[PDB]
Amino acid sequence: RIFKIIVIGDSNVGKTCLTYRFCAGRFPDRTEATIGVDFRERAVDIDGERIKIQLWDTAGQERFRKSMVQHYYRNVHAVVFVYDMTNMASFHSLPAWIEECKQHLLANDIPRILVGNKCDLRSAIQVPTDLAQKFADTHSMPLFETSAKNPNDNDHVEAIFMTLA
Ligand SMILES: Nc1nc2c(ncn2[C@@H]2O[C@H](COP(=O)(O)OP(=O)(O)NP(=O)(O)O)[C@@H](O)[C@H]2O)c(=O)[nH]1
Ligand SMILES: [Mg+2]
Repeated sequence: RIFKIIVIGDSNVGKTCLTYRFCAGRFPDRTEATIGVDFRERAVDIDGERIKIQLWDTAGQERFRKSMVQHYYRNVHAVVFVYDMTNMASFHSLPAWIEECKQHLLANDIPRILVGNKCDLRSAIQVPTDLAQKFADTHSMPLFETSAKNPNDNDHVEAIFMTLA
């Protein structure tokens, strides 16, 4: 069984790093703005069932994503919205991504979660947890704060995606 999870959010929030961290088990140290359609896969076992989790690493840049959104939303099973904890603007963008999702989803059942990334940059954090939690609550989504680069030692990125499956 294929479980398609799309990862949506502003350019530079770390979507490519999160998806690569989950699928490959390590941080990608060479990344550039994602262009077009990229996805990566990982075979997992949940409760005895072998499942192929397929993470769609969407483009944040308008030029590269504009004609791709119906590919992103084709046969989607879950949605992960990402902001950068060090960039308040990326958090302010979220209502726009959430509305795009609303317009493209048919099934009212599909899980959506909110992820703040780059929590390792403690000194540079701009989005307080309480603010993000209040917003997540308003949209009936759970909130996770994590790091694609460093939080693993806090037991977080794997758990966030696994729990969706
Ligand atoms: N310190 C830190 N840097 C991170 C983390 N995640 C990503 N980065 C860095 O943030 C930058 C953007 O990462 P990237 O995954 O390419 O972003 P993106 O959301 O895929 N961008 P695009 O939408 O344009 O493809 C990179 O320089 C990457 O090294 C993180 O958890 N911690
Ligand atoms: Mg990318």
